[PDB]
Amino acid sequence: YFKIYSKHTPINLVRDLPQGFSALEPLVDLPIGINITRFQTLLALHRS
Amino acid sequence: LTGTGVLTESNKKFLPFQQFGRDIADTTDAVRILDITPCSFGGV
Repeated sequence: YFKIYSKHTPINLVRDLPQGFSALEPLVDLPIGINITRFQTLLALHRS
Repeated sequence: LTGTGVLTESNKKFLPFQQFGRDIADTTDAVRILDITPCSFGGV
């Protein structure tokens, strides 16, 4: 079963791990739960 | 899960992904929202 957890924290810190404690609650659960060996992240590139 | 107990209105809040609620030792006092409180019993 694949579980994805979503949380939002507001921090003014420029580029460091957020301070404090974070608790995450699942936005949705995927019944299929297929195994994944490797994962990549999409990045939106903004061009004038 | 069968079991006998008085249903009661619940002031507690349950998340959309939660349809069950248990206290210590997994005693069932809450359910999807309704609270489970067993009816009165004691000694004589």
